[PDB]
Amino acid sequence: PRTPVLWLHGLECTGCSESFIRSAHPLAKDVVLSMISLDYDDTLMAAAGHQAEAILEEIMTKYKGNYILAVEGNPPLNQDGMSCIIGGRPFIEQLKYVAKDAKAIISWGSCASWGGVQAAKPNPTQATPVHKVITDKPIIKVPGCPPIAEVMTGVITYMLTFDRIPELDRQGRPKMFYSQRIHDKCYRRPHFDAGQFVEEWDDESARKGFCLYKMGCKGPTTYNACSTTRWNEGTSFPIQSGHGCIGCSEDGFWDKGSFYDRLTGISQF
Amino acid sequence: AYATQGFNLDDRGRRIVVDPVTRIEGHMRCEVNVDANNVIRNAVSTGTMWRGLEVILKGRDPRDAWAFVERICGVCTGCHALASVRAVENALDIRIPKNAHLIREIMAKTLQVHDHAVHFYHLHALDWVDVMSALKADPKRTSELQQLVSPAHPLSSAGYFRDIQNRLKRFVESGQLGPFMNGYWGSKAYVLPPEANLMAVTHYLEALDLQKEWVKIHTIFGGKNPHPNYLVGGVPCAINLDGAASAPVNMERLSFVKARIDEIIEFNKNVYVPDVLAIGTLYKQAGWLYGGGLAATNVLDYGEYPNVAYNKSTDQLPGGAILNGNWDEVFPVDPRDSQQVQEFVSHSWYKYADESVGLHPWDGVTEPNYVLGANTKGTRTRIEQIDESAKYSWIKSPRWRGHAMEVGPLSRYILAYAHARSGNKYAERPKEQLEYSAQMINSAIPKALGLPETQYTLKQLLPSTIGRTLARALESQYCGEMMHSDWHDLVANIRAGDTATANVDKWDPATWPLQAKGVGTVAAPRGALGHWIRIKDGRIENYQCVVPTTWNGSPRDYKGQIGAFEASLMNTPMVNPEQPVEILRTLHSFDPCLACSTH
Ligand code: SF4
Ligand code: SF4
Ligand code: F3S
Ligand SMILES: [Cl-]
Ligand SMILES: [Cl-]
Ligand SMILES: [Cl-]
Ligand SMILES: [Mg+2]
Repeated sequence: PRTPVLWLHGLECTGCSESFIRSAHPLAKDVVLSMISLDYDDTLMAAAGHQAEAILEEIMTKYKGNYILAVEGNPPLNQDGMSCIIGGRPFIEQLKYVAKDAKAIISWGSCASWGGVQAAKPNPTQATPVHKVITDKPIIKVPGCPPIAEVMTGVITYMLTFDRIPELDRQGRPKMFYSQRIHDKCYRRPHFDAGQFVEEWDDESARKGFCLYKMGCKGPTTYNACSTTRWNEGTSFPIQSGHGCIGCSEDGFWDKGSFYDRLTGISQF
Repeated sequence: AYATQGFNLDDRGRRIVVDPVTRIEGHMRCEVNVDANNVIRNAVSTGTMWRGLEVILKGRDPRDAWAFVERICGVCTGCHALASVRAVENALDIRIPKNAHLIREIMAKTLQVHDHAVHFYHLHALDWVDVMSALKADPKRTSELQQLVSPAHPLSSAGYFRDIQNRLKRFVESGQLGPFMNGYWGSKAYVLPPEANLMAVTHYLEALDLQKEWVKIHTIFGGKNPHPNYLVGGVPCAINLDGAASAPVNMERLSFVKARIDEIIEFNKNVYVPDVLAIGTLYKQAGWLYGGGLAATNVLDYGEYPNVAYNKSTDQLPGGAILNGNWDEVFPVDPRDSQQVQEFVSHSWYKYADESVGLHPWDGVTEPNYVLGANTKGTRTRIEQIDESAKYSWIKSPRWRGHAMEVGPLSRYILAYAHARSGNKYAERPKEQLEYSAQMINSAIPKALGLPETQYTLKQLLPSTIGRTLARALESQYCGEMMHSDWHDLVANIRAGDTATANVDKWDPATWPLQAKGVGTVAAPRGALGHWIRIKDGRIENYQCVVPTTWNGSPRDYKGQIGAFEASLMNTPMVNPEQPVEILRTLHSFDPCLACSTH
């Protein structure tokens, strides 16, 4: 009845797991108790050590080609893979083992999707995104650092209801959540259109909610649901609270210059 | 075998491996040896992940650092951002405005509450609570237990407990146990009656739903949770009480924050603190006072929450260092002093020129060196038994003046208690909480449940896994109370006409000295956090983090001295050496964050 989810953790900060449990519609409680069977998840699971590891074999056998593999974080290729050790073995071995019989694979967040902060220059561990390691399975990327809670649960809900991965863009992201740039529906857009910008923090323009483009806002080049769905049950989003988007859902955003350096070619947008 | 810090380490007994350690943040391996009677006589803490944030930061703009280091951890989300902006501000001689100070304090205290409460219910509780036992509880008796434990909590009727029990039952009867699969249920290490188990499980579910509300405070001030935005020089959430709706912060947003704070205060007072007091009492009655480790001797915190900004003498969680269990003498701790905080790598997977010394973090070095000792069982990529005589962790070994210290809420509460005894009036509330808690645990809760009264002192009760768990709950309550006052002060300051949120005088790097160094400290949820930065020609020259779980989860130093995790596990009986119930209960009492510990 309830589809198993094996939720693996590589090199990560656990922010994607945290975002997940903030979901209001649906409640994470209802997802765990009534929608999925969350059978492996280091953050919440009762079993440890040998007892935890033994669950993976059991679910993979009983639900072969009928469980979802969810991945938070990524595998390092340097240090012989032992900059991320699980059961005395490299994480990449667990990832490959669990991936082989999964119905579908979810790359949660920017780390799993693209590399994340650990893959920013000079990438000491050679952290590598999931889709560059697992090349023979269907993968949905749900980028963002972390993704919006309702986007994460929205993906799960679609997959459970329809037993399909939703339509993806060229980069493997769900169009139902990543089709718009932040700048498209950002409530500060009328200020941008009128050339009304913040130039220094807490200037008169900032107190009037003027556009954050000149303070480095990467909304014009960033695809996410932040300006519409917003964060923590539609409470706010980075721009509403006064900081420009830093581009956190985009591939390699950490190495696209200072967060406070403005985009060039304002005519473009 | 050898003796250190009063502990007699012996690795001749039966070896037990726990990998992965679950219900923590990140990746840890733990190994112990047990004697002929299943008592732990050796313990080995291995951080099993590394990302290299310190290396990644080199050459970047100090103003961008907070966002990188924030991603050290999404559990203690924002505490690294706070340490970073403080460190940059310290380096550049930047004083933030009063409203920025108060908003940061409110965000910090919100994190404390959220992190503490989620930890206890969703990570820690299954070490104390048997979920399968809850299925056998009488709903009526559970209702009666609830009324005794916390009279003011409105969700107490038998029908409500029956409803929760049935959903649990149906869930279990489905055959898909999810997070409860292969648990250690029915172990004699569990001592709670069914009614207490059902009460606790019910609160586990309540807290899962409620935790998402508390973080909306972060969302208002910082745009999002996890990973709210910070700013060198202040906060980005500009204020316009009155075109009010166009500014990030107006009166309606502040009223919303206050509503969330009031809810937090209710939860801590009615659900969290009473549950911990009740569970603690029952495990105390069972005689389970193990896990004290270094808390019995050596504790440290930098000190935090000055009621007057930039004046550490007014810290509401006053810090310092205690040695040798002498609570009559608190040594001052200076994060700038090269002879105080130092990190060794003798038993860590890093290299120094000379590994017989510890480096202060302004002189810190992070060069990986993954190599396993000669007595390892298994191979480089398939470890069966780690060799703790050599390098065995991605965690560095921080020490204070060479001493191994425990950090965290318990450390802060012991320090606060010591400070209060010495005449520090800023520590009176934590002292009151501790004395109240001792009386509840020793007398009031036993009387109410028909158990014999005990006479444990705070000095006996606090250095224990129970005590460590208690201090976390009390700290959560205190942080909720403090941010309630911070809110009033913020609103009052704005109404007096001060709307300033950022000092931008030194935002442009053309205004900076060509070199500088700074340090930022934070009383993070898990203990003492510091970021040390060196700036050169507008760029990061060095950036070193020493994080709370780096202290607590430390492997051994050059002298072979053990860290808090390893000491806490020592001399603990296991009911069944193949079920890590006691290892997990004690490790989890530190709230390990392994991504933090290694960064
Ligand atoms: S994407 Fe961001 S938030 Fe998620 S698990 Fe990576 S660093 Fe943390
Ligand atoms: S630049 Fe940023 S703040 Fe300005 S309208 Fe576009 S997304 Fe909004
Ligand atoms: S920083 Fe990230 S959370 Fe949204 S507003 Fe920009 S994509
Ligand atoms: Cl990335
Ligand atoms: Cl670019
Ligand atoms: Cl501050
Ligand atoms: Mg460090």
